[PDB]
Amino acid sequence: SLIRGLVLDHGARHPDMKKRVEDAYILTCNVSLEYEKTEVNSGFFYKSAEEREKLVKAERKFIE
Amino acid sequence: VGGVLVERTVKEVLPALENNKEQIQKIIETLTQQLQAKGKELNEFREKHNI
Repeated sequence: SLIRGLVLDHGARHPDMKKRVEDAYILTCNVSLEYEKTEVNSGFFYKSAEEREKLVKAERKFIE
Repeated sequence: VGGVLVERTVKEVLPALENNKEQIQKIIETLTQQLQAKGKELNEFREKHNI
């Protein structure tokens, strides 16, 4: 097939997002809405205890 | 004192221990009391800021 535009291979992981799009204002964002759902941040790793209780609250937030 | 044993009358020696200890007792009651409530609040604070 000949696609005058492009083809991405993914719908992210969620179907029916209104994945059929006639008017597409394209946000290509190399940064995630998935940083992580757990306590510690995406790149921030801690095996010390007191430093982990610090990130648990706003990790789920900085997503939203 | 360090390079001297100072001669003094009671009149100077007596009130020095009087007011100093009492003046110390005020200040020591303040901070150690304030340390606990800081920990109380800092336990709430440290979970917030570190994202």
